This record gives sequence, C-alpha cells and structure tokens, in this order.
Amino acid sequence: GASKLRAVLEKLKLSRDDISTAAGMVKGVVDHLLLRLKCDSAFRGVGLLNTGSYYEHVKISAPNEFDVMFKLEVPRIQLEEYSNTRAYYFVKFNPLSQFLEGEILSASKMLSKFRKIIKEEINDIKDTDVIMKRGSPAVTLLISEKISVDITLALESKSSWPASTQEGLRIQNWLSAKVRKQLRLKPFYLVPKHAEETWRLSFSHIEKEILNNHGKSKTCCENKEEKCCRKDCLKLMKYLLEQLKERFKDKKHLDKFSSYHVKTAFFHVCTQNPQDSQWDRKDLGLCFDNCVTYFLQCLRTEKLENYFIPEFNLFSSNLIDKRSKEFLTKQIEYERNNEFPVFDE
Ligand SMILES: Cc1ccc(-c2cc(C(=O)O)c3c(c2)ncn3-c2ccccc2)c(Cl)c1
Ligand SMILES: [Zn+2]
Repeated sequence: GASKLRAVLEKLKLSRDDISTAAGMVKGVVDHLLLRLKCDSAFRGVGLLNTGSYYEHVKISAPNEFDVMFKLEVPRIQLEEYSNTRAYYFVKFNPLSQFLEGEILSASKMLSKFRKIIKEEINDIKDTDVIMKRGSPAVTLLISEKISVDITLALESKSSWPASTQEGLRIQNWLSAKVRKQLRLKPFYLVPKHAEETWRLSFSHIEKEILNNHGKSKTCCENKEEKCCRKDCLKLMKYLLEQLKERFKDKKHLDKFSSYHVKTAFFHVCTQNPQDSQWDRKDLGLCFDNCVTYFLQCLRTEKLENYFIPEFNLFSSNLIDKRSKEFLTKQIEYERNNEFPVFDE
C-alpha cells in the first residue's frame, strides 16, 4: 500500500546528487547567456526570474530537463485579450520599440532576436558543449548531449492582474484570503506562447511561494508535530506520469502531457482538501489516491482548469487531442485500480 509509495520516495532521494550537478551546469550556461543578453539595447533589463522550489533559478520539469525564465521589466503595458481566449493577449504600451508592428508588440519579432542572440552565444564558450534544439520555450539547449534546458523570455508587468484571473487562485479556504491578496500584489508575466503576435499570461513564479509555504498552519512542516504529505504526493504524481511516458515511448501516445498538468491537478486537490489534517503523513496512500482520482476525472472529462485562469481549459481539444486524453485516462485507471504496478521493483 503506502509502503510501496514510501519505497518510491526513498529511491527518488538517491538521484539528488546527479540533479544538483546538472543544475550547476545549467546555472553556468544561463549566467553566461545573461551577460551577453544585457549587452543588447533591447534586453538590457533582462534578468533571471526565481521560479524554482528547490534550486533558485532552475526548475526541474523531468529528469535531465530543466526550466529557466528570463524576465524583462517592461513598464506602461496595456493588454488586449485575443478573441476571448482568456489566457492570450496582445501587448501594447521605447527600448523595445524595435519590436512594434503598429501599436502591438510582436511576440515573434522579440522571440526571434532573443533566439538569435542565444544561438550566437552558445558557439563561443568551449568550456561545455551546448546546441539549440527545435513558440515558447524560446530556446531549448542540449548540454553535453544529456541535459536539456528550456529558456523562456517573459515580460514582467507590475500592474493588477487581468480580469480573467479574478476567480482564479482559489486558495481562500486553504491558505486564506489574506495570502491570496498578497500574492495578487506580485507582478505577473507574459510569455510568447502563441495561440503570431499573442502572449500568454504566466504565473509560474507563484509556485515556489505556495509549494514551500503550503499548510493551513503557518508552521506546517516546520516542526516534528506538523508533518504533512503534500510535497510527497506531488512528487509521486510527477513520477507516475514520467514512468508512464517512458513505458509508452514506442508510440509516444503521452507526448503532450507534462508535469505542468500534474501540478495543476495537484493544486486543485489542495483547494478541495484545505485542512492539514487531510494531508497527514500517516495517510500518504489515501492522499495519493485522492490526487490520482482527481487527475483521472480531469482526463475523462477532458477538463483541467488553469489554476489562475478558470475559463482556460488546459485539456481542451485545441491543446490536446481527444485520443491522447482517452488513452491516458485508460492507463491511469488501470494503475489506480491495480495499486500502481508501474511503481513495482
Ligand atoms: C499554485 C500554483 C502556482 C503556479 C503554477 C504554475 C502556473 C503556470 C502558468 O501557466 O501560469 C505554469 C506553471 C506553474 N508551470 C508552467 N507554467 C506555464 C507558464 C507559461 C505558459 C505555460 C505554462 C501552478 Cl500550476 C500552481
Ligand atoms: Zn506541510
């Protein structure tokens, strides 16, 4: 039961060393690219956005896959929603004036200069071997034929969040209305994920703020009396998907699913189960089942709301085809109904 889950968590700890050295390598490449991007008049204000829950500037999206975001302070920004998509927007408003097409800031034009500067730069430093693979993420780098890092350019807006987020981040009953107000005072980000000229709202930087401050109790997981299993359930959900994707690699049925889908479902379960007593460490097996059952429901109903934009369906036909969702539904059901044989030794 839960002893199989606890065995999985123990095994995962054994690759901490490989992960930290890989993240060190990513960190070096990113610092170098940050230096050259700052030379360009367009990207002078660029900087690293702190998104990682364990490492600072580096998010781990899968084994040997890392995620980095470059933020660009762009003030006096005005948004125009693209055709009721709730998540995609035209950006309107001098350093960036080169990227204008009318009153609109072109995502494709800015991404193209971003790409070109990075592609130039990875040639020079022969300290490590870095190539460019493959539109968000802007750049995927492959380091040493092993480690891949997705680099995402993000405009930073310090304005109030767009109205499409008004009913999102539904944490009031869990983390309190006070915390939700404070979080909604932080900046938001636009990335050039095209629905073209459209940008997508991004709140990835909020994850670290909640995952490591995750209890109804302010001292959840700060002492021996308050140990919950929230983080371990998220780890197990990510590992479930990673393992399924590897086993179904012959026909790549699951290519479209990612840890972002897993995380979103997991934080919806945290909303539904707001009390720390619903995440007691002794209850790991039931808590994990809660998480998997909700993910299964999202798959079967083909509905997974963006955590911040409730009318944006991560599982829409526009984003993931029906056959892929039907397929993973079937595999998750099987795993859940059979006590997760994908976790067997
Ligand atoms: C509590 C909490 C906090 C943050 C997130 C979060 C949000 C986004 C987003 O789209 O705003 C994320 C992400 C994680 N990882 C990736 N993206 C992302 C970013 C841009 C485009 C597509 C995808 C979640 Cl799920 C829950
Ligand atoms: Zn806790």
